[PDB]
Amino acid sequence: RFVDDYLPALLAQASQLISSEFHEVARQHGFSVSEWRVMASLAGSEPISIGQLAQVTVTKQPTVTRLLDRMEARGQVERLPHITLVRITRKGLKAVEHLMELAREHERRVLEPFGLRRAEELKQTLRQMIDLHVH
Amino acid sequence: RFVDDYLPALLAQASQLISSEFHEVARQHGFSVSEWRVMASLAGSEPISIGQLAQVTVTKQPTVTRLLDRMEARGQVERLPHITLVRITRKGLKAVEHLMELAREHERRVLEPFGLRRAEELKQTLRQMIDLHVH
Repeated sequence: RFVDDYLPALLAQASQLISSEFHEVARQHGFSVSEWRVMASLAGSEPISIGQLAQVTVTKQPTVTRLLDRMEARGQVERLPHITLVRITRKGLKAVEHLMELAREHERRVLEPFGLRRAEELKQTLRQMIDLHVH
Repeated sequence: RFVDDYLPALLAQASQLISSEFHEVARQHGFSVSEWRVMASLAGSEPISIGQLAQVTVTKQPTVTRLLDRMEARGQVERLPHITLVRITRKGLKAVEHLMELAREHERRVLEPFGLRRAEELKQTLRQMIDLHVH
């Protein structure tokens, strides 16, 4: 069966299933998926471009700009001139800190059956693939 | 930086980047993304339920049903009673065979820098994660 071992389908299914688990927690804590992805991607980071944010949040850039309009209105992020850069504010960081701890706990549960060796191998392969395929 | 090693973000980015590469080929060959995912998921398979198809194609079930309405109108798939089952027709298989070969070639290019050992480890870990997290 073609799809059983086809890499793009395997990545798409694993990503959907694991993300959907944590997105439920995010909503129970008052976050939309896109709001969570933006705040998680900006936490602890220097200001990054809107295009970089769109890539790491796997969201199209026009959608991201519209998201940032409302999140900046709420004081959770700030856009700045360098190309537009964007950063999380202290308000946004404090809003998402607890959720980030829950996200780390969920990740630890997802990876514990695989062991540290296989978990680190997976993360390294994924990071290498991203860095090879990003534009 | 939280997101740099956060598994759901790594899976989401790797999946988006690799899928987007092949989706371009699919469209240049006259397929929409959803049409390609359905035909690729049914190729060489026994009839599966609509819910199973929705899971493997990472598409919501109502969207899948509407997709199958039009694909069945075009004679590319067939729905059957067991719960509704669905299968690819000979017409659909012949329509997608060449694209499937191109998909295998693209996958081989994506995985060749990693070597057979790391490629097989990645596919095994992804398959295990899917089977643990599917509902």
